[PDB]
Amino acid sequence: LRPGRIDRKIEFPPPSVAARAEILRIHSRKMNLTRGINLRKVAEKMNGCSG
Amino acid sequence: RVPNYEVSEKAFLLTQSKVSIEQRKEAAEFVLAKIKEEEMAPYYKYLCEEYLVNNGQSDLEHDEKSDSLNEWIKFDQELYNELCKKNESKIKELNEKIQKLEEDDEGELEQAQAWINLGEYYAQIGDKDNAEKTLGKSLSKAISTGAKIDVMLTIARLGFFYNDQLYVKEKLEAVNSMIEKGGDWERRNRYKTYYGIHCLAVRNFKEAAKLLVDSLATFTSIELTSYESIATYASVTGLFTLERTDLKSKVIDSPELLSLISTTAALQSISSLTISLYASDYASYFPYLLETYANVLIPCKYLNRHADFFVREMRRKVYAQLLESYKTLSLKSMASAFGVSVAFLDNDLGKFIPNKQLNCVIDRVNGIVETNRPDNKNAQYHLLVKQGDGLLTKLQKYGAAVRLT
Amino acid sequence: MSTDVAAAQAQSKIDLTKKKNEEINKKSLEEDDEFEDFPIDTWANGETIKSNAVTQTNIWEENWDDVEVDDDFTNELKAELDRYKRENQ
Repeated sequence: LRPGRIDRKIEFPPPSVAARAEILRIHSRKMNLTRGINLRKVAEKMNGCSG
Repeated sequence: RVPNYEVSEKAFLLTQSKVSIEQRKEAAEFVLAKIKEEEMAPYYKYLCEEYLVNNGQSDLEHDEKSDSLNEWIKFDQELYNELCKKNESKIKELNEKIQKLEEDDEGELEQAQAWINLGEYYAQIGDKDNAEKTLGKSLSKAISTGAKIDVMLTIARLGFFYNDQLYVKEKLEAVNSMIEKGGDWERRNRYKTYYGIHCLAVRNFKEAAKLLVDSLATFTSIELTSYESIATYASVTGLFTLERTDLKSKVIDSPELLSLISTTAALQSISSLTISLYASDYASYFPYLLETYANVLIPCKYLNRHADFFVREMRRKVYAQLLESYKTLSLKSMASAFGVSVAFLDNDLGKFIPNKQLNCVIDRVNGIVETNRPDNKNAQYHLLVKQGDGLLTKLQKYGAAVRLT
Repeated sequence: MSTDVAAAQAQSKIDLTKKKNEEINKKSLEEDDEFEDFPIDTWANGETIKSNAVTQTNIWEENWDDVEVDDDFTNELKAELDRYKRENQ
């Protein structure tokens, strides 16, 4: 963790509701849906904590 | 995006002499307004050419003559100001911005995407050639499979917009290979709805139908016509292709159709024609037919040209279904049920006998209609010799050319 | 109008001396000109310019609907003509 050893420390939070909708759409690009399914509402319902 | 399909529907009606004056000019206002607004002014040069001696034909780039009823063909200096104004601002901005994305140091994210950005502007204004060139550059360089299919759909749409089918035809055949490479069930669905439309333009309802049932459940509209429109299109294809029981499953008991109801003039009439075929109602079959010609086939941009083929087929279908069920009928009996006269019936029947769908002789002495059935093993025999004869032609002609070499 | 290299395009056909023979000899029956003689004389039909090419030489397959030129007006008139008698009985 000392400098001159490393050069970068990237931090990742878990998803936000906006971030969530994107992550969900990637998994959805590979399977079926039906009209009238809002990816937004499933982001709200999901409390999640992992992608 | 969304503006491109909706303008072209209305513009096609401007060409038609089959729609009422009222309707034609309801459309003509919508056209002119959204071309001036969104800068579809390069396409407007095409469209004057397309109206030209049907209705529209007084122009400041084509034929001078007073048999025009349309003023929405005619140029304006207001239109010419609009062209120039919008073109110069947007273009100027977008060329210098794009160039820098490709300039700076990154060729897999930024350079690929910038070419999409040129492509949106060409696709917006309806210049086909220069949209095909830019978007070629994106495809050529290496990117996601999903993006590769998606970009390619836009090019296909430009053909659909111009009302030129050979252009579409070239595009979706290429896309079709890339579908299993991405493994995307989402963009297989979006592929299906596109292919639906391509099959629809040319005469081939058989493939149209398989895809159109699929397009009711799933599609999210991406430069394609409403789901009201697609629902209507599914109904029409449904009657043509499928027998009584499959008509029942796929159309009538469709959760999709049931849940969209009848909210437009064209859907209202078509759903009525499906039910009456199924119910062995015959009185209301001929009235419903006249209404679907006016209000479904004509306002289409794909079944306005297949109108003649379609109306001839359903007429043949209804007569067929009654005969298939009945060994004997009277001309008077059959004619009461349909609501036409006896004389009017006899004509339409005797027209369709040599076309071998109806399979019935008709006596004039007693007025009985006997129903023969020579189709069976004998039927399959005529088909085989005929297709085999053709195959033989192919074998000799390809063969002889090569043997010479 | 050429695409790629000319190597692929020499590999997909080299013109035959046999074809040279066929073409000129046939031309004796074709008179002085009979390649463009008929569409020169008839002026390619005496009709409106329009914008479709699905009347003759359609892209889609030819199905017979040349029989009736419009059987939709006809079916309308037939239905309406019975309509009267029926109703007024």
